[PDB]
Amino acid sequence: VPRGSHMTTSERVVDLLNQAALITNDSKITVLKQVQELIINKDPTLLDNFLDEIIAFQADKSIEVRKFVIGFIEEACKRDIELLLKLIANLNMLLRDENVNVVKKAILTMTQLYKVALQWMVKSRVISELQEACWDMVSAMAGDIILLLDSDNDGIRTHAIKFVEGLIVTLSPRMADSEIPRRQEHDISLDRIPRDHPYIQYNVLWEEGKAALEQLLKFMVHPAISSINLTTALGSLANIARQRPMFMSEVIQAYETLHANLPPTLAKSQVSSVRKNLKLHLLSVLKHPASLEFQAQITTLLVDLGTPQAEIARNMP
Amino acid sequence: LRVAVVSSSNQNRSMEAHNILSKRGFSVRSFGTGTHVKLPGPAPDKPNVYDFKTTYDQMYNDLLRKDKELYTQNGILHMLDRNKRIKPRPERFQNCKDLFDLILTCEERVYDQVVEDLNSREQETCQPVHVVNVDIQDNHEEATLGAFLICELCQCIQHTEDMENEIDELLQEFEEKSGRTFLHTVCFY
Repeated sequence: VPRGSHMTTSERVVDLLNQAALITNDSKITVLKQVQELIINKDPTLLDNFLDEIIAFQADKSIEVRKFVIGFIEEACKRDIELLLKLIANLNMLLRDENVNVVKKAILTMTQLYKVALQWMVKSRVISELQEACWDMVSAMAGDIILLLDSDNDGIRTHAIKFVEGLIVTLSPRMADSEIPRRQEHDISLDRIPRDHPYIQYNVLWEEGKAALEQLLKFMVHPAISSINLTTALGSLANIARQRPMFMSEVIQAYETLHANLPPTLAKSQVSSVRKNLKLHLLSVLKHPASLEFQAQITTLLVDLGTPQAEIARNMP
Repeated sequence: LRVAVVSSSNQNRSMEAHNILSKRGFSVRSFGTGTHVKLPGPAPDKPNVYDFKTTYDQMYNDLLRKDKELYTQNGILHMLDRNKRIKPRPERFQNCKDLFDLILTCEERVYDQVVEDLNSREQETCQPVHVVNVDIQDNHEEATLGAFLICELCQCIQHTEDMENEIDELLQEFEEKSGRTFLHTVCFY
């Protein structure tokens, strides 16, 4: 940027905001992404200052512009979680956008932010009424996403499933046999939450996580479940079993149920697609050290799906 | 709409499709999932074999030294030339870093390899990508037919209000229209 070394960052940011206002097409996102980089990474002390000017674009007619705003909210809260106090309302209204792509993007963002806010709540020594109300908002938004399992849009259902997956993992304890993705090493989980915490109740969360799981198992036996929703769910159950092996029992039961009762609304090629994924996820749970207690059952399913004996052995220890 | 077309050797089915889509204004990349590049030879049990690091031009040059006549007759020199004008070498899907809306595979073995590989990458984003298979035989004719069927499919997908909500329905219509089966799944970034 010519004479960029002579600028204050706040001047650069104002210039760029006014430039973005001048642009009447999606190339404005390029500009707005420069602004994001500046006030989130280069000089985060300028975040609050300029927040409203970026959030104002939430009412742009462009789909992509609104998706960029959601992305910005995610990164802003990651940099300084206290901004959730004034951004949880914006995010929830974006969750109710008329365009499904914007809704799906808000769901993915909540998949990232629910666990960051919960850590915020847990690390806090003292909590304002405003902070309590923010947790209530986050928490009821989670419930709203769970209810999107019953949306009439297949893509919104898929995204809800991934949010529910994340929630179940967050709301249950890591154990000795958990396989934890490296990206997620420092994510909060149940065991991390003090039993005597002043505001967050361990047993409440535990019951909410189990109830999110039961919701998921219910949804998987819904009689019109789509090909894609069912494969998304089967994959999530495999993630859940690998990261939270106390549920492996539940997952194997789900797979047994599904194998014996394929939803009959699936077209021929959908049945095939689903069976291939069931096999794939079964092998995957097999490889997990905790599958020892389920090994005969998993083997029997695998044989019924035509898995060769040598392919089964290949996925043992 | 960002599409990836994936075959086994990244020589014939994927490049034919790469070519059509690209000329028709799509954003498209192509790959192969096979262990090595395979190319027809002087008998069906005598294919030529290469590494994925080998260039299209090196293959051409190799083939022209071996049997100029044969590799002109069977269209392979022409294919390599066509490939070279697209990009300098075949790419393994397993080494790619890129994001797509839609990934089309050209046979079931390939579809399995695409799914196996994406299912073993750690998801950071949970964004879905749709993976769809159509069986296309590995010869020039079918490759070309297959490219146009893929083109029509993508053009259709570009005309729907809501890709994710309509795609299964489109695929079942394409099944009825072509008598070819279309497997379909999602993976996650």
